[PDB]
Amino acid sequence: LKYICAECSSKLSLSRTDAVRCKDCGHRILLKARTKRLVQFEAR
Amino acid sequence: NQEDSMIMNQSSIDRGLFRSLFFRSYMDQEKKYGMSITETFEKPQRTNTLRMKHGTYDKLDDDGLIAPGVRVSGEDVIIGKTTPITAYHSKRDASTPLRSTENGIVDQVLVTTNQDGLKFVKVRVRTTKIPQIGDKF
Amino acid sequence: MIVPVRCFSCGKVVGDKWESYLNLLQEDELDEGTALSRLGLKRYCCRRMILTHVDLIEKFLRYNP
Amino acid sequence: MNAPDRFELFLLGEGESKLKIDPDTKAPNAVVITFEKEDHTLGNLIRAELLNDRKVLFAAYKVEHPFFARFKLRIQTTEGYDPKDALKNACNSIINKLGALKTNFETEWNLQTL
Amino acid sequence: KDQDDRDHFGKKRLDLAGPLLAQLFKTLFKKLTKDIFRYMQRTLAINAKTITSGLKYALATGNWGEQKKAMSSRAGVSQVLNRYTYSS
Amino acid sequence: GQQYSSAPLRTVKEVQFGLFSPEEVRAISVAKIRFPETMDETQTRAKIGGLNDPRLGSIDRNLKCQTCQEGMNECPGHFGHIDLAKPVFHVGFIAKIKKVCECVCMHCGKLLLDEHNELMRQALAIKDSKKRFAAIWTLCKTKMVCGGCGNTQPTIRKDGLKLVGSWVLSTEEILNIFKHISVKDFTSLGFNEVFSRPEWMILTCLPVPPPPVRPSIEDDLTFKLADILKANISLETLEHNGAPHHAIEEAESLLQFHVATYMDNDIAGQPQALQKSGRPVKSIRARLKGKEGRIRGNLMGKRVDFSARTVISGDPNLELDQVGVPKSIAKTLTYPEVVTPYNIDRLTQLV
Amino acid sequence: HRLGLIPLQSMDIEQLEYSRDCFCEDHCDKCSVVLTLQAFGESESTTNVYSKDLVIVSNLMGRNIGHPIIQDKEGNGVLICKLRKGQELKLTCVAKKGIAKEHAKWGPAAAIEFEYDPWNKLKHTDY
Amino acid sequence: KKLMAQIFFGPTYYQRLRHMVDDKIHARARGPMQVLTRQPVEGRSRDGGLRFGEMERDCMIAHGAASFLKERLMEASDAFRVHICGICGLMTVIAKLNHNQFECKGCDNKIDIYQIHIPYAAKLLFQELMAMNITPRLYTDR
Amino acid sequence: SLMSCISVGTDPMPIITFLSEWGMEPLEDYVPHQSPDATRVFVNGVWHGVHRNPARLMETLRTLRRKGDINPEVSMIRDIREKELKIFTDAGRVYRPLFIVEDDESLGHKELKVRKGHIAKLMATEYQDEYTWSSLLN
Amino acid sequence: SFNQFVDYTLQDIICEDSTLIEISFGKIYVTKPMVNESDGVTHALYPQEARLRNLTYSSGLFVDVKKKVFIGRLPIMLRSKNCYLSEATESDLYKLKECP
Amino acid sequence: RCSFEETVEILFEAGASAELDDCRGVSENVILGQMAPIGTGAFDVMID
Amino acid sequence: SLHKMSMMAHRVKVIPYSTFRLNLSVTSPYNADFDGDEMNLHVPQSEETRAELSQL
RNA sequence: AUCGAGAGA
DNA sequence: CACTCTCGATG
Ligand SMILES: [Mg+2]
Ligand SMILES: [Mg+2]
Ligand SMILES: [Zn+2]
Ligand SMILES: [Zn+2]
Ligand SMILES: [Zn+2]
Ligand SMILES: [Zn+2]
Ligand SMILES: [Zn+2]
Ligand SMILES: [Zn+2]
Repeated sequence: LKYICAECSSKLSLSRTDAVRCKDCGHRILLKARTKRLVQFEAR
Repeated sequence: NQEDSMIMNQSSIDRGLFRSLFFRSYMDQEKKYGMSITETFEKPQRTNTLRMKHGTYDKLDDDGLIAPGVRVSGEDVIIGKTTPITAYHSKRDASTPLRSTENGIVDQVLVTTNQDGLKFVKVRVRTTKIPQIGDKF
Repeated sequence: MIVPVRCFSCGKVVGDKWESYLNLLQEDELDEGTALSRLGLKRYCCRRMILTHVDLIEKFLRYNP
Repeated sequence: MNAPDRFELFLLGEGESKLKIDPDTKAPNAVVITFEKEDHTLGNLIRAELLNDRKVLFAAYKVEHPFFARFKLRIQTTEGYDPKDALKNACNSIINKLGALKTNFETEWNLQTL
Repeated sequence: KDQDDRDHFGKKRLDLAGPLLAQLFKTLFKKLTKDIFRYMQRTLAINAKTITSGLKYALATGNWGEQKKAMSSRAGVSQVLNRYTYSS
Repeated sequence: GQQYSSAPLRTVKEVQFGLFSPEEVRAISVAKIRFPETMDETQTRAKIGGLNDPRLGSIDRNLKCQTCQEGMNECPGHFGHIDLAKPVFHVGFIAKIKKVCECVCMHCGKLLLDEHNELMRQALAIKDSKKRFAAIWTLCKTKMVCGGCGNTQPTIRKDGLKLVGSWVLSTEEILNIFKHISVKDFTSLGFNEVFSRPEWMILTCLPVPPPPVRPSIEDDLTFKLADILKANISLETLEHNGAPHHAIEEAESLLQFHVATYMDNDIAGQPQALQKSGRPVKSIRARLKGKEGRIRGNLMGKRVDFSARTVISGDPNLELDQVGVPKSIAKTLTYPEVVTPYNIDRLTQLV
Repeated sequence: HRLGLIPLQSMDIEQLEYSRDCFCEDHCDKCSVVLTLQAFGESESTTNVYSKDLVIVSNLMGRNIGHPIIQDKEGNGVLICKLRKGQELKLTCVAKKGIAKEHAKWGPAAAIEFEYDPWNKLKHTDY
Repeated sequence: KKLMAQIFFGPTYYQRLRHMVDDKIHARARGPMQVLTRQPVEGRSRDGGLRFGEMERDCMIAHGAASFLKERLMEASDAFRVHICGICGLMTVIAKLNHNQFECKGCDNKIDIYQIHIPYAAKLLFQELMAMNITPRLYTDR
Repeated sequence: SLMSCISVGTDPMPIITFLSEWGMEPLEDYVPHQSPDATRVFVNGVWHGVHRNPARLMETLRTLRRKGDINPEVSMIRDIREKELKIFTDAGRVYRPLFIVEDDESLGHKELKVRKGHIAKLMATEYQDEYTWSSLLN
Repeated sequence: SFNQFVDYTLQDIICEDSTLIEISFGKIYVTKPMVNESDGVTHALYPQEARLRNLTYSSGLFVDVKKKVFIGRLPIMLRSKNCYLSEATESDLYKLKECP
Repeated sequence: RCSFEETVEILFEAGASAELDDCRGVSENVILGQMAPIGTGAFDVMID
Repeated sequence: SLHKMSMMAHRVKVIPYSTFRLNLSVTSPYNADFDGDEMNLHVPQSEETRAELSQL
């Protein structure tokens, strides 16, 4: 799947057997991207 | 509202009186051994992994992690990890279940290598708690 | 966080009056009481609702993520 | 977590009827009617309107527990006067007064500015 | 002149991060120089993990004085920072 | 439940306390404990014929357990035994033994004062064992010379885990002494015929507690027994092979130490016998000492099923003898109701 | 939550229907009003997201309904959120007919002043 | 209708504390036991039981409710069935069930055997005392 | 408490040297019978000898601390009736700030050393953001 | 307290107590908080990254030895002299994802 | 007596003196998990 | 549980929300307010024991 | 599960 | 000598 770096606006798509680090950055803090399947909210 | 108890206006509660965000972080890590034995993060199938959890794994991705945004509740599996110890059932389950009493939404998943080069993960789940009968003020 | 959309107690809309309140404080150089009065916040629950609010989101926006 | 749905305050449950008319065993010619999915709004009004009927000996409503949206209404009328007729007359009286109130408010609203 | 007041705050001291880390580091560094003495008499190869893992241990467990349970500092000298509220 | 047994169900009426005679100890045992190795033997997930025998109780969720089978849930615990190279002292009796040595002179094995004395006739008249022993001990420890055998009875004092003499007493010597006190003298100071004898206080061979007492997730008791067996094999090795004068004694004191601390770890002796993780180790004594102990923590009170706990609140519309129970709790907690013609319909609907 | 509290035009609400009563799946045009919200931080300064930015998507078919009330002087309405520089808010809102007894967000009225017998001539109050 | 007494009414700064019911509420009906004592585990998160402590026991004694006390201490916790030798009265019995072979090496007992119901913690205590060179001999007759 | 602090610790040696070079008789050269009214001086629990005319010494020390020449965290206790002078440079001592009251006011009486001008400078520093707490201490 | 420990006490602990028979310990050098990764690349460690990656916010000690050398890592108190955040402005703290 | 304060030593001297426990004590039937001779269990129920 | 009135048999009334609800006049023997106090509930598992509860 | 720490009545 | 939740480092 795809991930996103922490301290820069990037969009990594490196799956397994890759992980760290980032593309044109150097830091190893990677967050996972939001799901495609939309979640509803009872606006209450 | 007797004996140090209070009555709270439900209408104001609806408008957001004393509402709160509650975040919770779960932390997991892939273990390492001398003979290059390593645990892996994945979504295990019931035919290839021992023990397993009673909860479902259907919310896990290929990397054995939930995508932030997905609603989780009950004993759902948040982190999917296996540990190996031909032959059927070659893996032991080491997956992490969402808190049995708690529920909420996966707020943010963090994947990072350790100082010893160990791929470890912190999953943060968010839950909005609304003031209820029995809440301490 | 951000200015509450409606007053908890009675239900009067107050989420549209925050910027107007700030302007009434800095532009016309009014005091909080008169500013809250001109915004039609007579009941002290709404008066509180705006006066008591802390706009923390303005600090939240200081982060890049 | 254990909180009931909100619509359970006004939406009738499975099998729950609006009114449950039961014969009162205490005093003769008395009745206790269980109003479901209603509160003080209807109870106090109907009870107060039942005290206007001079052929009504007793009339009292109570909400046995604030958790559940329901109230009991006990009515005792004079002999030769069915209590259901007292409830009906009370309701119709209410409706008429509210119709007149609405009409008057409307004619009073048309004569206003700003 | 009457008895001395043993509850007098003026005759008491508060050891902060400084003195505590000082005692701990004196211990760990003496252990280190002892180990280095041993490596020296065995004959640059200095085990730095002693001070590191020592300090880390005492700061992590709250048990001041490396790994010896005979310590009376088991009352948790270092604690997890309470961050429920700013005032907290 | 469990399973049908041909044995009649009876209720415990009496509890006869006593000591474990080495004869009965080895007769009761079902497995000799020679090897100090725990389970694995040369890369093998099994059990060596030393410690943790399958005879003591299988531990791998099997269907077999020492011929009798019955899995590992039905099977209680089958004790073993280990023979010591030389006899040692039981810590909890260190005082008592030290008193018995002061009630009877050495070599021979007879009481100091008899019916010939005036005060001894009054001391032995007490029927209560504890009071009798307490009364005789005070009126017998002052005697130096002595049935004949007029040997000058030495002044015995306590030192660590051994006993001295003033005119060092070996454990074997005290065994030989208590072996010759005979029956008639036992009744005179509390002890029983076939239940508890002074010749059984000292530990010739000690029983080995089954795996259900020391489970594996290894337990501290397993490590301590491994230490005892280690000191035992060490002592035997120093005895059979080269046997120096001032070397085997240290091994004897070591075995004595480990056996003493295996039961009681909180003694006046400063060596608390730590472990590999720096832990002071959990003795059998500490397991029983409340309030977290076995008695006050698992017998006088214990966690139970069909229980609930929650934040309480007042309710003006509940009766005095009522209790508001949350729906979730009501769903959780259950009651076993037998199907009767009276309630078969209701129970059917509930199901 | 903030979106839920937003006041919408409920003039012709009596010819709209409850979703629970409507014979459709989930919601439709006869029972609900769908309105979108697409906001994105453009300027270097803070980009405010108001209730005016809500855009009706469903078919109102004549009924005066769904339109978010703007009593604001500048014509903005309720301040829903604030975006930075690269922050984005993309969402869809389904508004349904409701009772304030179910949730206070469906409250058409604010405070109702109520007073009888100003001189306490009835003595309903012991001062 | 008006209220007779007038009410002290006004703004006051209140705070919400960390203790909320849904984080406290706990109920267990037959759950996971421990391994050593075979008693209900400790903790709400581990679906554990609640300690029927000494003082609660004292209360039930004061009430006179004996059967309830026994039920709390057996069926609702660790109820275990053990075999006792008719001679020495220890848990030396090797009960080969399904063959009815109740052996006992040491006294040669096969026909004079007994069966009792005690807590598993009691069995543990007795075993530990036996491992401490003490014989808690259990006789079933006066 | 909000303003309480802890002594970090400092070198007592220069204070010792100062004392000896300001009329403190060495303890090894002390004869009690020929000087009974001699105030004995202590430093960190150590008796470094006695000192006649202790008032001048105390005013000098206090002036040095208030100037900054002696570290402000160093405590100086003058016990008159007990005729002792205890100086502590010990670390871990919990202290707190206090307004200094002096009677050097000619056209007045005993007043606070700090004046409204100082406060004006402080609030000037507050509004601008050069006159801080350290300047109050110095 | 911590600043007192670093700027003075440490040197006293190393110099005034240790000498072997020879190797005499000289000055002590305390770096800025850094991490030696498994990658091998040693780099600057900021507090947020330390808390996120379960690392230890510590600096290295280097002593001059006679007849230089790393002797271990000292945990650094935040907002201390050797801490990056002490010299940091508000905007810096915001960029460093540290709350001002 | 072992269910209070001095626990283990009481059992020690009990085993050393070979004491007989009547098991008609409350805590003793509490340990044995049997219906103690308490109130409800202060008698027997038979059939006639 | 200081005295016998700390453990008393109550009649169950299943109610919504997540709190053990009790009558005010039962506060005194339990010694309990409602400022965060928690209570325990034990369910009998046979007829004779629930008889013990209901009758004693 | 074994030891310390915070806190709830 | 006098019931809970919890956290967090340890074998
Ligand atoms: Mg109270
Ligand atoms: Mg309370
Ligand atoms: Zn990057
Ligand atoms: Zn208001
Ligand atoms: Zn078996
Ligand atoms: Zn003799
Ligand atoms: Zn529809
Ligand atoms: Zn037998």
